[PDB]
Amino acid sequence: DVQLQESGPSLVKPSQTLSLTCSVTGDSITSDYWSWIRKFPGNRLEYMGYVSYSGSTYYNPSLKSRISITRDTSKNQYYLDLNSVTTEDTATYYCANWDGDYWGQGTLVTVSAA
Amino acid sequence: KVFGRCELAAAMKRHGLDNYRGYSLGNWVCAAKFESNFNTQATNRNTDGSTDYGILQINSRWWCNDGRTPGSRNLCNIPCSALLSSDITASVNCAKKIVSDGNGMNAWVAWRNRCKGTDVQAWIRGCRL
Amino acid sequence: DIVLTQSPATLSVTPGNSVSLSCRASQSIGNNLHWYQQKSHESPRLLIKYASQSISGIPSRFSGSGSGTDFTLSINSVETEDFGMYFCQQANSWPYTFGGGTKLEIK
Repeated sequence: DVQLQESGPSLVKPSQTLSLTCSVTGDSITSDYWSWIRKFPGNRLEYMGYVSYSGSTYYNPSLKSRISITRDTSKNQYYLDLNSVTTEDTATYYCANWDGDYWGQGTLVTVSAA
Repeated sequence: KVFGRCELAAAMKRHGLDNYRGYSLGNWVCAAKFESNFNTQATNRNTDGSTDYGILQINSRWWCNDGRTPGSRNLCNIPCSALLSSDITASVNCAKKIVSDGNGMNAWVAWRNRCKGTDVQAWIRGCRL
Repeated sequence: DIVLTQSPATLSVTPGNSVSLSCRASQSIGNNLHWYQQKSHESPRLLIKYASQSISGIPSRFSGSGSGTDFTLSINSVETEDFGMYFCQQANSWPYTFGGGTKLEIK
């Protein structure tokens, strides 16, 4: 069966690029559409974007074009890059397939000068 | 089952295709007309060994699994048989995932050749919706 | 974007009783409304897709209804395992959006 799992730094500095990895096990990433969703403090969920089978991407305009979602077939992983982060980007990040059937465990990333 | 034009337009509206991801309802009715002539049981075997199934002729190489197609990917995670029901639920669910790719409705060759660029709204006019 | 408004923000219920959660869209979205459950420290879980379609592996007590702009998620006889957050999400138009959520707690 399919399993998803996020990985990457838990603490980042303002202005840097936040990068996360989602490792998929059980099937090829070429057989689905892959997404990134995040939860801000206060139970506010935001759909960040997804990459579909053709390689086309859809990004939430709320991110002001600071986001990139890419894939690596050889490693069966897809990624999230978010440029010039601010404290407003502190949140719990999740990867999930487009259908919403498979989700990673989620990973908290805090943006702070400290 | 062979849907009537207006009958399918009403069904597709109930199934949320009116204005789904930027595509007006007429697009879907027109697509069904030229892809399967409104026949839910329509099937077409292709050269690459794949088969197009149902009212929206969904392909077995990329979208559904019929267990007889080579490089099958089953992007819709559904058996192709499910797309051959008089109930359009599964076909619509899969069609929505298909159109959510950047290629949009261009995935449907008949739609591209006979619907895109035409007055698609005409396909739902004269109907009780 | 399409705005989804959920109510009530919080709902307290005693196990055994039934509840209904509301989600209203700023514009018509047909049947393109999906329901998710989320418990603290866990990832969201899809409960209902396309307003009323059932999901394999989800308790039968969960059901969804509605179309257009008004939708509801009903739980027939709430169990302790149901306490947590509930969010609606629309995928009719990009960007996909979520409602503010409804917290279901034990009374």
